Amino acid sequence: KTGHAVRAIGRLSSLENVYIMADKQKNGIKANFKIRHNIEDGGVQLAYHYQQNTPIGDGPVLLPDNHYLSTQSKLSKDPNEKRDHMVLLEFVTAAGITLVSKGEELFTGVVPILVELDGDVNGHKFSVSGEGEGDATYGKLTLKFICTTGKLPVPWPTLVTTLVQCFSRYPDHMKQHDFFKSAMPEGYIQERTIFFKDDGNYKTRAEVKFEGDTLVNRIELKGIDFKEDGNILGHKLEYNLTEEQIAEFKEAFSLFDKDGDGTITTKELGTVMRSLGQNPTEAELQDMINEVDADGNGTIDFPEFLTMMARKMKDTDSEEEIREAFRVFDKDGNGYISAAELRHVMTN
Ligand SMILES: [Ca+2]
Ligand SMILES: [Ca+2]
Ligand SMILES: [Ca+2]
Repeated sequence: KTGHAVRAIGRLSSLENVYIMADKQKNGIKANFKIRHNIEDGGVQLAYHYQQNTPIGDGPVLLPDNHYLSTQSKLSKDPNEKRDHMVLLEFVTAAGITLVSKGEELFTGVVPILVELDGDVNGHKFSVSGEGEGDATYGKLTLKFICTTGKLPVPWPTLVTTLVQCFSRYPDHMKQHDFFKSAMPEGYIQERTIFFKDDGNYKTRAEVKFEGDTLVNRIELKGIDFKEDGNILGHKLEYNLTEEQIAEFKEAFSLFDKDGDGTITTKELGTVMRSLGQNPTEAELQDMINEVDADGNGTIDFPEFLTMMARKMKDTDSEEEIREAFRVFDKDGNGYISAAELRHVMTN
């Protein structure tokens, strides 16, 4: 059962959020991050994102310290809709900094959203159209997307990140780091390249601005070098918790929180890893905690620990990640794990 504990450490060693830095050369920001698409019959497809945003207007913008965005997405179907479509529910929150603009005032209530995409992937063209609402106070998006060209030639999940980060909920201690809203109403250019592992890549250019009362995302997408047999063109990707597991998670939370005060410190996280033959520094342990530390108080409470495990249970890991999760039990590293190599890890 305490396999839960090993992947917790794997997750805390991973980088799963949307990382933002100021553009140190000009107004704007850069971002990079990783998406895991679950392959239908098991496996994972990874997509590496590299992102640049630049104001359209001349006025000043907020250039943030490094921090990140954290995401929850639910994709569904509308049972009374016959066109190729996607209903999306999304929560996005900023974090990563422990312990303001004009355009920010445009986001205090529910804002209507229009989304317009023209795409071309390996010569298969398509258009997508989206409408819905954004609630920045809760980092909440609700949208319906329609493929207006008939059938979509790529899986819907691969488009999500392309199809309005000015709707992120920035916590009160981080308001001065919201580049996205400060760029409004005139808005910003958002550019990405997206690299599907062992496959093609998408390139995207988007204009994000207010047109009247409406926040508009207008996008061009060109995709090349895809395999007609790969997970994208071949439509191999999945479309989208028991309180039994919540019991299994609080029990795995106790293994770290040895003094049971409801929170995990760098002190306690260090103990567990050292009993698994690792030796992380104080700076590493703070960085590990900071990746899943929603409130920025430097400790992982149980809400914060749940979110990370719900997300980790949602996503299949790659082989390079299961490899390392495997070589924690196999001490001699021979391919076959002995029931003695288990007990060592177990006791610890
Ligand atoms: Ca504790
Ligand atoms: Ca916390
Ligand atoms: Ca062995």
